[PDB]
Order: sequence, then C-alpha cells, then structure tokens
Amino acid sequence: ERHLLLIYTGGALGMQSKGGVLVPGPGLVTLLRTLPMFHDKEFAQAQGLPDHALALPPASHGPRVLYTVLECQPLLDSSDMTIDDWIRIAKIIERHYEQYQGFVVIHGTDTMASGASMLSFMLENLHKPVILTGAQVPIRVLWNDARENLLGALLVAGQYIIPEVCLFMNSQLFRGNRVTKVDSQKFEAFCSPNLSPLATVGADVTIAWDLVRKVKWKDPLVVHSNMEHDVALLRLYPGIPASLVRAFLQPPLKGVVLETFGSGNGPSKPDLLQELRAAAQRGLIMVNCSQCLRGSVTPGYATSLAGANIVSGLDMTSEAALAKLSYVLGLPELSLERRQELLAKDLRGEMTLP
Amino acid sequence: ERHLLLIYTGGALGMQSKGGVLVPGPGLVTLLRTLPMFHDKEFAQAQGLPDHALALPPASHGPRVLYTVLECQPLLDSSDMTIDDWIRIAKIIERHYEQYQGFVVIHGTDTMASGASMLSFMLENLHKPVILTGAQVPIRVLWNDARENLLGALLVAGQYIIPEVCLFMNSQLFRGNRVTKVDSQKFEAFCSPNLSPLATVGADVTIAWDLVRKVKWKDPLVVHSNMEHDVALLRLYPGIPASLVRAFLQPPLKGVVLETFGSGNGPSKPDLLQELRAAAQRGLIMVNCSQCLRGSVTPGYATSLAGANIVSGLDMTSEAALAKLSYVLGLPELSLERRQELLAKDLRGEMTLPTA
Amino acid sequence: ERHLLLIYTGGALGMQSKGGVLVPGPGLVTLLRTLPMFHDKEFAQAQGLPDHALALPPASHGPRVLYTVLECQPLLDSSDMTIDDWIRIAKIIERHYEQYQGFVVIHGTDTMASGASMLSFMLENLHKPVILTGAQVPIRVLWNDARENLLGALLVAGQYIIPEVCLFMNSQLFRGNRVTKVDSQKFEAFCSPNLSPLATVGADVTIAWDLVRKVKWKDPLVVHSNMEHDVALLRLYPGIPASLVRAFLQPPLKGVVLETFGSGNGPSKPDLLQELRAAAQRGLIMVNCSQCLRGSVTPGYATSLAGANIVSGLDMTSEAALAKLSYVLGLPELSLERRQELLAKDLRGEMTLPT
Amino acid sequence: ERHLLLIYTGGALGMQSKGGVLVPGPGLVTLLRTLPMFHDKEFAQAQGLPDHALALPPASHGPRVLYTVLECQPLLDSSDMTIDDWIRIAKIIERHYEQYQGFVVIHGTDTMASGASMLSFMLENLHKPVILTGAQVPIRVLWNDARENLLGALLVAGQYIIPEVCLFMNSQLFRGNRVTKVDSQKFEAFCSPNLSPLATVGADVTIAWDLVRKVKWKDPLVVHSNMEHDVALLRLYPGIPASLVRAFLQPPLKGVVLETFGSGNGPSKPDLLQELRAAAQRGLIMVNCSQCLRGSVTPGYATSLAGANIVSGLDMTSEAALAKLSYVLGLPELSLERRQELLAKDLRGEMTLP
Ligand SMILES: NC(=O)C[C@H](N)C(=O)O
Ligand SMILES: NC(=O)C[C@H](N)C(=O)O
Ligand SMILES: NC(=O)C[C@H](N)C(=O)O
Ligand SMILES: NC(=O)C[C@H](N)C(=O)O
Repeated sequence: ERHLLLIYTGGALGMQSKGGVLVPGPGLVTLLRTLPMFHDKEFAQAQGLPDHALALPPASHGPRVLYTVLECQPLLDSSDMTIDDWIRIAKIIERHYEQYQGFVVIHGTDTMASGASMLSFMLENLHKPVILTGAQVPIRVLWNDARENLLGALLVAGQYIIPEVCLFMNSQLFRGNRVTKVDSQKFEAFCSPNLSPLATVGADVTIAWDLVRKVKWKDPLVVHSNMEHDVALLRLYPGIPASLVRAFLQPPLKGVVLETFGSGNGPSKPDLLQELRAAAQRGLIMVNCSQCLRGSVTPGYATSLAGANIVSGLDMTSEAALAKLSYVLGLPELSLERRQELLAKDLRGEMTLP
Repeated sequence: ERHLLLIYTGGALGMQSKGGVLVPGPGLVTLLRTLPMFHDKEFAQAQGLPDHALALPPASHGPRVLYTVLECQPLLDSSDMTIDDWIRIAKIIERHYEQYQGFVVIHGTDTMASGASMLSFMLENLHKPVILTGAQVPIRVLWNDARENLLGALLVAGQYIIPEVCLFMNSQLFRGNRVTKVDSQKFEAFCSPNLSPLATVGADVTIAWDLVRKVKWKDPLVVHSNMEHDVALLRLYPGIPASLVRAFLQPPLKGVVLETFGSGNGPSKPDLLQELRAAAQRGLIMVNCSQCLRGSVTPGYATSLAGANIVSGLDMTSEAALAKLSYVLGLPELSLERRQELLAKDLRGEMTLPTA
Repeated sequence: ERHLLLIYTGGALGMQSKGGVLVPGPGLVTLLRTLPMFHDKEFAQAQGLPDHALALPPASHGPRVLYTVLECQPLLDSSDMTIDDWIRIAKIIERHYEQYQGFVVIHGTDTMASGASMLSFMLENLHKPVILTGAQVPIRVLWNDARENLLGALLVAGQYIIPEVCLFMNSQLFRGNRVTKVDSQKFEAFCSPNLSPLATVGADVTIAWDLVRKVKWKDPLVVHSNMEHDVALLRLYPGIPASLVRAFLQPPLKGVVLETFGSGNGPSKPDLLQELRAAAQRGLIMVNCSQCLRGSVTPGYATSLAGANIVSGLDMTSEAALAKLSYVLGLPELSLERRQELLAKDLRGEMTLPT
Repeated sequence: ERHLLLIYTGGALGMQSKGGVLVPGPGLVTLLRTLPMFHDKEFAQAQGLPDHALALPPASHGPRVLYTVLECQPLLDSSDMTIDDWIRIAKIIERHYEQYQGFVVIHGTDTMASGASMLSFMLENLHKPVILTGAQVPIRVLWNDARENLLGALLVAGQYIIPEVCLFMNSQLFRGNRVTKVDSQKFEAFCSPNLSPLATVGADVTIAWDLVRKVKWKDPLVVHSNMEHDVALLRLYPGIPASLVRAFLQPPLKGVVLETFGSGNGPSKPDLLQELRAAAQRGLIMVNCSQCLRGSVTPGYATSLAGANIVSGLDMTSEAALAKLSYVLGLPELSLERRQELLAKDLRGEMTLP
C-alpha cells in the first residue's frame, strides 16, 4: 500500500452553482465515497479502514493506493490565491510529510501555474511527488474533465517516485515550474512550452526518466516560508512611459519580472533606461523574461534589456521567474551579487542554461 | 502589371551588426537590385523602367509585380516604435493610396502584432492589402527567413485583393489584429490563436475567402490620426496590491487593458475592486482581456471582473484591445457609454461575438 | 427522454485478460449498472424502468438519455472484423431503426475507421446518429479512456441530430468516412486529416453545423447488403515488380485501391503500366489514393497514375475509398463507366471535389 | 574551407514544365552560378576557383563552404527510383568519399523516405553528413521552397559533423531512417513520428547532440551493394483473403514487411495464419510494422501477429523496415536465425528498443 494526502484548496473541480455563478463547493469526501473509481467499498470493509481514508480499486499489480482528503476552509477560486495561500499549502505538506508517500493538490486553473511554481521553490529537497490538478468543468457536472484528472493525479502520486511539484491534466504530467495556462476553455488548458512533459498516459505510461529530478535522500526537506512578498511583474507595451515605470518601481518593491518583447528587448529611450538604472541604484533586482510563449531571452540587439541588476530569465516562464525571485530575495544574509547569481542558476528544473 | 509600395521602417530583416549588436541598416533598394528573385534586370531595361522601381520575375501567372522602396528615416528596432510611428506609416499609405495597388511594410517582430493591430484601426474602409512582414534573421545573413518572407509579402499584395492589414510570415498570412508573437527564436514566430490564417502558401495558395473582409468600394479611406495616446496595458499577477494598481491608473491615463486570469477573472479583495471603481469614477475605461493565449473572456465565476466602465474583450488579443481602445477613445464627441458600446463591437475582424 | 441502442461488438473497451492477452469480454450491462455516471439508480426506481434499460444522470439541459445494451455474440477483436460483420451491424440498426433516436457502436480501434467508412455507405439516407467509439484501454482497467469515450458517444447520440456515421474519441466527433487511425498507443488515436471534426467537447459543445449533413426526411433508410466483397487495397512501394502486381490483380478481384506516392504518382516503367492496362481490360476498376496522410491526389507529374479504369480518389482516406469501391461495385446492373462516375462523386461527405 | 559534393538526381526541385507536366530539368550549376545566395563570384575570382566549384557567401562564422555539382543523367522523378538508383548514389559517395567533407543529395519527395532509409543502411560506418533534400515546388518557379531547402542542406552538411543520412526540409533536419512523407502539398511534407528532429533552424541552429550518432573513427566506410531486391511490403486490410496473401508471398520473395493494424495485429482466421506459416517454412522472413503513423508494435492481443519467422518492427517506419530487410537479407552466409537477430537490433538509429 501507498498512502496519499489529497489537499482540496478549491477550484472549478469542486465548484457548485450559486446565484448563477460557480463558487467553491464543500463535501468532497462525501461525493468521492459514492464513486467506485475513487473508492473501493468492499476493500474498505474487508480491511475495516477508517471513514476518512479512501481506497482506489487495484491495477493488475503495483501497490494499492489509499488516500485521505483534507478539505481546506475556506475553499478558494484560484484567482483569489496569493503567496500566503501557497505557503499554507507547503506547511500542510511539511506537517504531514512523514505520514504519506505523496500529495495531490486540487487547485483552480486560473493561478495553478503560479502555485505550482511557488511550491516548487518552497519545497526544497522534495523527495516525493506533489501533483497539482484541477479541471475546466466541475466534477458534479456529468460531462467533465475532473474525474480523469483527479484519478490520474492520484495514480501518478501513488505509483511513481517523481520527487517534483508537477501538474497533471489531460493525460499529461508537466513539471510545475515549466507550465503556463494557454487555453481558458479547452481541457488541454496547460502547456509546457520549453520542456517536454515528464510523463504521458495512454495505452501505457511513458515517463521521461532522463528529465525527472533525482531524490536526495541525504538532505532533509526544507520548507521556505521566507518568500519575499514585495515582488511584481511588469509587462512592457509599446510606448510605455518612463513616468509609469518610475511609479511602478517605487519602494518598497524589492524585485520585478520585466516581461519584454521578443528575445528580451525593450525601448531604448533614455528616460526609460534611466528609471531602470535608478531602480537598480535603490537596490531593486530585475529579471528579464520574454512575453513570447516559446523560446529564450538572448542578447543580440541594441534594444536588449541588460545591465546593472538585470538578470536574464532565459527560457523561464513568468510564473517561474516570479517564484524564483520571491524565493531568492527571501533568503537571509546574501549580497545583491549573490542573489543575482542564484537567479541565473537552474534551481528546480525551471531554466535551461545555454 | 500591379504596383506596390514597399515601406521599410526597420526591424531585423534589414539590420546590420555594429559593436557586436544588431542595429537598423540603410540601403535596402541597393541590395534588392542585386538579387534576381527581387529584381528582373532584363525586364527593367527591356521596358526602361526608372531606377527607383523594381520588378519581380514573372510568377506562374497573373499580373507582373512592380514595386517602389520607401526607406524611412530614421530606421527603427520595433521595440522603439510607438503610436506616432504607426500613424506616420498610415499617413504614408494615405498619401500614396491612389498610386499603388497594395502595400508591404517591413517591420521588426518585437512589436509587429501591435503595429498591425494599430494600422488595422487607423485604416478605416481599407480596400487594398497592407501586408506587414519581418524576419528573425537579417536579409544580409546567408541563412535567413527574410528572403522568403519579403518575397511572399510582395506576391500576396501584388496578386490578391485582401483588403486588410495582414502579417505574412513563414508561408502564412494572418489577420493583423488577430496575431500575437509566440516564439522569440523560431521562424514560426507568430500565431493567430482565435482565428484561422487568411491564407497559406505551399504547392498552392489557399485563401480563406469565407473569412476575408469585403471591399466597400462606396466608402472612402478614412485614416484616423486621432488615436488616444494615454492608454496602457496592465497584467494582473497573483497578489498584485491595490496600491500599485492605484499608482498605475492615475491621471492622465484614459484607458487600460487589464489582462486577467483564465476566463477573465481577478482577485475579489475589496481594496483592489475599490481602486477599479475609483478609476471608473474618474472616467477611465477598462477592457478585460485574458492572459491566456487561446479562448475567450466569459462570465461564470464569482471572481469574474465585470462592472462599471469594464468592457469584456472576449477573444481579442491584447494588442488588438489596446489598439481598439486607442481608436475608440480618440473619436471626437462621444459619451463614455457610446465608447463602451463601440469597444464591444467587432470593428475590424478582431473579435468574435459569442454563439447563442 | 431520448432512447439509444448501444451495440457492443467487442474491442479493447470491453476486453479482459486471459492467458496473458486481451480477449473480448462479455457482461457489459452488468458492469454499467454499477456505475453512477452510466446508470442513475434513483431515477430507474423512481420511474420503474425495465432492467435492460439504463439511464444517464441528467446532463446540463436537454432531454434525459436512456439506452439499451445489445451485446453481440461472439464479441470480436476488431482485427477479425470484415464486411459481413459491418453488414450485420447495419442490419441491427435497420431492424431497430424506428424504436430508437440514435445508436452507439462499441468497436475495436484496429479497424474502426474501416467500419465507420463501410457503415457510412451501407446506411443510405441515414436520419439519426450512429456513433462509433472504442478505447485504447479496457473499461475494467482503472486508468482508462473507455469511461469518457463511451459516455461522450451516448451524450452526443442522445442530444444531437447528426444524421451521420461518426467516430467519437478523446473529446472529438469525427465524420466516420474521413477518419484514420494515427496512433497505436495514445488516447488521441484517430485523426480526420482533410476535414474538421464535426464536433468538439469541452466546457461547451461546439458543432460544425455548416459541415453536418442534412436529414432527408422524404427518403427512407436503404441498407446496402449488396456490398462487393472482392475489393482490395494495394500499397505501392519503390521497385514493386509488374509480376507481383499481376498476381495481386488476378480474377476474381473486381476493384482495387492503389495507394500511390505523394500527389498520386507511381513508377512509369512500361511493364507495370501494362499490367494495369491489362487489369482494366479484364474489367477491374482502380482508385488512386495517396499514401500521404494529408492532402489530395492531383495531376501534374509525368509519373501521375491516371488512365483507363483509374479514378482519382482526391483527398479520400483509403478506408473511405475501399468502402466506396465496395458499395459502388455492389450496385446491380451498372456499366463500368457508370460505376466510375459514381466513384468520382462525393456520396457521403467522404471526398472534397476541386473547384 | 569545407568541400561538399552536391548530387542532383532529379525531383521537383529541378523540374521544368513540358507538354503541360513537370519533368526533370538539367542545367543546375548554370542556374546556381547566377544566384548570389548560392555562389559568391567575388570570392571565386579573388581565389581563382575552377568553374565546376561553387562557393557559398560567408555564414555567420565557421569554415567557408565550397561545393561541386554532379548532375546525374538521366535525371529522375523519384517515383521511378529503385534500389539500383540508391546503390548508384551510394557508389558515387563511395568513389568520392575522401575528396569531400559532406554530401547533399537533391531528390524527389515521392520516395525520399525510402531513399534516405536505403542509403542509411548501405553506408555502413558513415563518418560524414549525407543530407537529402528536395522541394514541393521547382527552384525555377519564383515562389518556392527549393531555395531555402537546398541552402539549408548545404549549410548543415558544410558546418556540422552529423555522421548520418538525414533529410533536410522546411527548416528541419530529420534522421533519414525515421522519416515518412505526410503531406502531398504543404512545404512541411515530412514528419519523423517516433523521434525528434536531429536539428532545427531558426534565429539559431539547435542540434539534438544527445541523439546524433557518434563517429566511429576506428572503422572504415563499408558500402553495401549487396542489398536484397526480392523484398516487399504488404498492407493488410480488413478481410484480406488467404488466397491473395498466398499469391503475394510466392517465391522468389525473400522478405516482406507486413503492415498490420494498430499495435501490430491481424485477422486470426486460420487459413491466413496457415499461409504465413507456409511462407515461413519456405524460408521467408517477415517483419511486423504498424500501419499507424505513430506508436509501436507491441504484444498484448490475441490477434497480435507473432510467430515463426516474424520479427517485430517495434516503432520503425515501413521505409526503414523495408531497407533493413533488404540490407540484412543481402548479407552473405548467415543463418535465418542470425538474420532475425539482426532485424531485431537498432542498426542505424531506426528503431527504439523497449
Ligand atoms: N477551472 C477553474 O478552476 C477556474 C476557476 N475560476 C479557478 O481558477 O478557481
Ligand atoms: N527579429 C526582429 O525583428 C527583432 C528586432 N528586435 C525588432 O523588432 O526590430
Ligand atoms: N484498442 C483496441 O480496441 C485494439 C483491439 N485489438 C481491437 O481493435 O479490438
Ligand atoms: N515534389 C516532388 O519532388 C515530387 C516528384 N514527383 C518527385 O518525387 O520527384
């Protein structure tokens, strides 16, 4: 047997209709008990399990999967989630780390990529799978993506040692800090533009073991609650004025992800560059990420944004860059130089170095 | 014969290396004269054409294509381009509208989607093709995408009546106000996520005539130089503070595209909503576009951002929404209500209104 | 309420492991009764339905869907299916046509595209949906695609009037005579390379009503049991000898789909062309389909295969071409010329004519 | 400088219109001389090169590329090409092997995948790139894919040591024995369904060095002219009769690729299985390939085709399987068992073992 903790934070997967809109819905364990694909009643009685503990039916062989449902309160639409919600989830995982062999987190899709990226950084030396999942359509609606997304997440966590924060949706397992949301309606909502999926499910399960990170059994789990909250993301647009950039970069901001054009470029107008220089003088750290879905930030143009206190984000998603910025700025007693060096490293599999 | 004006504004397609970086490069016509795929010298002499006028070799059939090169000064990396540059381009087109059957604009990739979207709005009642193109690699580097992009743009503009601002790249013709840049390195740099390409080139040329907009021969070209400059784009991120939104939405801003999560949703924390309400009270107009590449802003969640002075952008790209905002806010003597109604219409083929 | 007949012919969707291999598995209705997504017990009792009749939970809106399971015997791995099996299925549909509003057919994936194409031709003037579906993984294996494929097929048939033989898999509804199997392991096993899907399922259901064929309420269903069995498919390969083609095209063969290279081309070596000419003289009809997954057979090269008794298959799949060949050669009392004219028409939505 | 041999065998890339159809067109070198992208006249005079030798303009960096054009006569539409044409090409390569650093072969698209696969087997221990290319549209038509396909092939061969037979089209370099033709009209005519491209061209050139085969500098080039001609491909279709299979598998056939359904399955009707058994008794060797574009032949069904003298083709393209069959059956003095063992190995990167 392998035992999982299923953390239900909210999201459409569990929502219910109220006043003509979808809102978070409690009572997950109650529903899942009634579904044979999610709970094997015979086995529960035959083994006299507790009532909190659900049991998946068996595959041919491999261990049997048991799981406990922890329903957070209040449950959230993921558009309301922030760094503090992700820290709380990491702390749940830390508190129960020794009792379970893996974790599944049900989450709204709206900020799932940010949550996966944040958790990836918060869970240092992670040894066990932490699989986020969600749905475009609630599990209570007959035709939905929720059933198979949740089951897949549980079976991945229950059966494979993938020591990473991942996202499981639509038969694919992505590295959490590589994903971004690309479709607001289709079941294929997420893409990992600069990395293959870690796994695919079909007639068989194919895992990219060449990509999956190695378990560091020697090192203990270190959960970083020290994540810098004063970080932001700023998307450049043509003609963005220096005065607006000045206002945006005022204290107490400590870091910003600049989402630039193409291969990492912005306007070369001197008043704008002067505001970036001024911010650097104040100690602000800036990461240059491309607005483009695919590819990498590279130098080469006179408009390339590089310079004092600007670190290239290379091929990172903006979600990963913001999480990494929060993580690195939250580390105690480092110099600015050192913080910039850490930003330029691949710390969790989020960035490919050239 | 069909005659085209080729407007060279800058971009990597024409850049040269200086001090280890790419910068705009002058002298386009001089290079193109020397290239048989771009200039048929025999025909030029045989017909004694001017020296400014280049001539493409014959294509399979159809009219022969002649073109004149107008090289802007100064030439720009497109990351430095703004509404005033796009207005200037629209004015060049207006000035020479009667003399040519179509236009090709060489432009940097970095802001090409914005430029295409802006021009789409500025050129009201457009009757002739305006094809933007560019390249990931300069035409002076041997291994490049520039040659075939420029040629294709000229052949599309020269041979088909597609009365739209389009982007041509990597054998595809997109509707200009539907494109966005998706890849910073590959030759397939652009995507039209919520609309098919208007055309594809292979062994044959396939055109989606069911999509292409109809020529309104009755109506004259009206070029809008009255585009509102004080518009912005603001991308929401988890936990974005109300104080930062407040600072961003201060006067003199007149309109903003809010790029929200998923199907059009944002934090429901009251301090943030209050800043949006306050901005609306000051007369700011807001458009709600999704951060997601594909799909549409739709109501349905309690976190759906809707309310006073917020118009849904449905399936619009953010580049289109920003252009449409600039256009609509620049129109004289309209009420805030009327401006909002216009933002909710499909004015140039940039937005699909939902199905019943 | 709308009532469906669910015809279970076999396929991996229902298979069970025996002696270390998958083989067809009986007892479908028994399993489906125990699954709340497939059977609403409350509603069954509340309405006192029969035991053969299952009832789906309510969908968002629209009519409630009831269905009856017909389990064929013997059940087949679809690799063993032939024209006669497909004729039998068409006859089941014919026998029960008036009693149900639609049909779902559970079928193996291995020959599903051929089955869908054949049924498309056999069911002339079809007025109601006939939705084929299947699975890469059996429904009794916990982690599978079978649950959602079967449910979707039933909901599509139960809720929409799409008077076509279709294939439903992995959230997509394809025109049956436009599909081909492209992946032997992934859940996205099928593609419709030269036509959009007729429908897609996500948060919403999107249907291409401008593609869907119109119901011809005036005309009765005519089921063609007269399908020519002596048709074949021959894939050209570089250097294929004239002698082998000769042997392949011997009587009693009546028709062949030639799968040619690229835009419809073959070797121009005279000995091979002469065997094709000889076959034509004997009365064989040939259809030229491209080996390429996407695109169309078009003239333009000196190696283009065209000539006596060779009809261009344009953008047809090979499964559609073979079915259409069987159909057209089975029609009574037509000349060879007339049969060629019919092959050159779009008879069921399987072929796009140039324009 | 690096020197290439450009072998022009025919194909649409060079065709001309005659009597309303495209036919092979001579005079390639004459055309290429007049194109600045293909020939740097200044450099030619400055260096006083021969008139047969063309010179590419300088690329960004790396060695300068010179090439000689060998125009075969007669030129062929690739639909007319056979094992003997491919052997002749291999022999051209062998004859000139020491004089050049790489080879490009202009070829028709219709049978390019078969040609690439055949050459891959014929050129044992290949140390240098052999890049096939072609076009959907002739180079003499103004709007074409030919210019950039040919240039790219020359630059890839001229600048990288990829010791494989490859196909270059539409900015991608595929492993030759992994490709198949998927589109009869679009410029993206080819796909490598079970392997990534070896390289992609965009703003930069990205090479999958993890996939590219290693140069075996110890071993000499061995060109196999001993390729078995009596091999065939047979595509199964539903209800295919035993009598037709019997006729197809008659002597003198020595090997056949059976293209089966799905994961490698066929009818289990006894009369058909008996004909396969009979062919095996006669010494015929059979390879089981899937009709499906993507995936692999795997056991698992009762209808799985396996047995005496049947080797699984796993994930091979049919073009590769046929070439490998021709190669292995052409090897002198091997037992049937040894031949089957060789068919079950990955000999050139064409097959992924489980
Ligand atoms: N599909 C979803 O989960 C969307 C929802 N608004 C959320 O992010 O919580
Ligand atoms: N490839 C390009 O055109 C990028 C360049 N920085 C520009 O937009 O001008
Ligand atoms: N997935 C499947 O259904 C394959 C099976 N051999 C069949 O076609 O019956
Ligand atoms: N595009 C091409 O090259 C097709 C031509 N029939 C050939 O294979 O030679």
